[PDB]
Amino acid sequence: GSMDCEVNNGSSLRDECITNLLVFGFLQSCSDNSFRRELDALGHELPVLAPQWEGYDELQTDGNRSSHSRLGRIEADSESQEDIIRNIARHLAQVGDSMDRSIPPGLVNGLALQLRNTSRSEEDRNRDLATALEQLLQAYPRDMEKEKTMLVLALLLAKKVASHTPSLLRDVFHTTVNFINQNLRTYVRSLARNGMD
Repeated sequence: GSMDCEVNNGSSLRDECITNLLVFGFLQSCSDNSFRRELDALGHELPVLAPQWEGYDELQTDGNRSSHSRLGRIEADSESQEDIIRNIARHLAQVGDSMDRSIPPGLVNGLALQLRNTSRSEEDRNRDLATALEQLLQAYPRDMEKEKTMLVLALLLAKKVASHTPSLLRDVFHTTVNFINQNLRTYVRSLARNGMD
């Protein structure tokens, strides 16, 4: 019985390309334009190992070729998963921004002060949100799952600072994509599924 006789092949969930995507879009609308080139540089070092890249051939891939006549009439196709998760993030992330414009009593700042943490961020941040999370959650009954409330918050925290401090993007990007990948990974997939929550 069972399937453990030499044959060890079935499936493997290895599509992080989405997690990173989310944060992009998320942090993309976080402050709208006037800070694009910045994000463009982010993805310039935010790749994904993945099972492979393009070992098949060594030539080109014959892309679209020539200019790109989109006229913004191609972003409303919501056909390719990538196109969906993208439009979904910028959307939910859009609403959150409008409601964020009115940052509460000096909040983002601190988050930016906690995230900032020079190069400690990745670490200082991780233990920052993770600690700040369980902290606020420490009063909020769990039992079910912290993912949602935990991420919804912590996640928002990061993307938040980004708004106040657009010089921590990268740091923020991972903020929502890291703390999760640690264990709540499967959650981010939701970040897109719902756009925000």
